[PDB]
Amino acid sequence: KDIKQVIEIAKKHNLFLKEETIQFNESGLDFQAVFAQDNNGIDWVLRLPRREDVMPRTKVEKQALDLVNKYAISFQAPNWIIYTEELIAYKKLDGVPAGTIDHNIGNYIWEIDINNVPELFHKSLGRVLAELHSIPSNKAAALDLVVHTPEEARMSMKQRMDAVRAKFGVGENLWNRWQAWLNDDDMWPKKTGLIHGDVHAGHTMIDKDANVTGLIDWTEAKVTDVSHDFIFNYRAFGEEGLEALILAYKEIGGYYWPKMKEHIIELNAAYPVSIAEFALVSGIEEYEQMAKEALEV
Ligand SMILES: CO[C@@H]1[C@@H](O[C@@H]2O[C@H](C)[C@@H](O[C@H]3C[C@@](C)(O)[C@@H](OC(=O)CC(C)C)[C@H](C)O3)[C@H](N(C)C)[C@H]2OP(=O)(O)O)[C@@H](CCO)C[C@@H](C)[C@@H](O)C/C=C/CC[C@@H](C)OC(=O)C[C@H]1OC(C)=O
Ligand SMILES: Nc1nc2c(ncn2[C@@H]2O[C@H](COP(=O)(O)OP(=O)(O)O)[C@@H](O)[C@H]2O)c(=O)[nH]1
Ligand SMILES: [Ca+2]
Ligand SMILES: [Mg+2]
Repeated sequence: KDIKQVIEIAKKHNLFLKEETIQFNESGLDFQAVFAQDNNGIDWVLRLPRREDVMPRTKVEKQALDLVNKYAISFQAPNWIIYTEELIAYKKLDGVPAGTIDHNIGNYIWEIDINNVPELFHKSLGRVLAELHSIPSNKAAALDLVVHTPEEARMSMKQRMDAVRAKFGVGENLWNRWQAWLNDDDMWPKKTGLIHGDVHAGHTMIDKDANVTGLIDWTEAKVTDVSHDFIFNYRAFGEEGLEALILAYKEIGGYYWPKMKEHIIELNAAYPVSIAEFALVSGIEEYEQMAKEALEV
């Protein structure tokens, strides 16, 4: 039934699949992901829409993907060869995700040892992020991404914090920590860049040597503080993993400043802002309680 639907929607877009290879991913509030080979044996990823207004809701994301596909050489991103209101499809990237969330345990199934991360993982991620963050988004004729100057990125965080406080409240010590960070001029970066915005193991494609070769799921891409793309490395691999990533990024020519590590640690402490915003917009009860606990109220 579902399989038959996939074949027909693909046919309508001139995509012809080996039926025996069709596999459905879990879930889908926005899109159902489906994996399948075409008749030449090439692996594809299909996204079946579950909501209206597909094109307007993907416009910005496609702009980001277009930038990456135009400028990047050391990593892949989805290239939506089929892009319509009825189907988005791209050839599957090389490699495997460094970890994939399994919801029946509430954590990743990892492809690397988090207690002994290969050095090449941090080195290659630093290369990839440095390349990404230096893409010249200004050379596009139209850009509807959110774009922040360094000053605007700081003001954005300040305003987002106030809005969360107004809605949920924030614990007193946590709020004071946030304000001390906002107020420390020396902490803040003097350059912004095109970011992925949701870098974590499930979106990070690696080869057999744990060299990063691609990134998927670009819905959170924008031009802002680059520091967001370092957060997961810290959260998963601790200060050592954060330092290793910063070192690689610096040494290949990424923008570095003396308080970069400290700033990223403070941004991590501001993660409750993000979970609170997601709880609000999504309406999902589980994230509402997670938000309240994270905000220390
Ligand atoms: C992929 O991240 C997951 C989480 O899963 C994500 O929980 C987010 C809150 C969702 O959302 C994301 C993106 C975002 C854009 O929605 C963002 O929202 C915003 O910034 C604001 C918005 C208005 C633009 C929000 C804060 O985080 C993601 N889903 C629903 C999209 C969802 O991944 P999943 O689907 O793959 O499961 C987590 C639940 C919620 O924390 C999975 C769960 C099984 C949990 O038991 C497992 C926890 C593992 C801990 C170890 C650590 C190294 O691992 C991570 O650090 C990854 C982890 O993150 C966190 C902070 O622990
Ligand atoms: N190996 C691999 N997995 C992919 C690829 N594209 C999507 N996936 C898998 O499909 C899942 C969902 O795709 P994603 O673009 O993140 O969509 P989401 O469900 O909206 O978050 C990912 O978490 C990956 O496990 C790809 O190119 N390669
Ligand atoms: Ca997404
Ligand atoms: Mg995803």
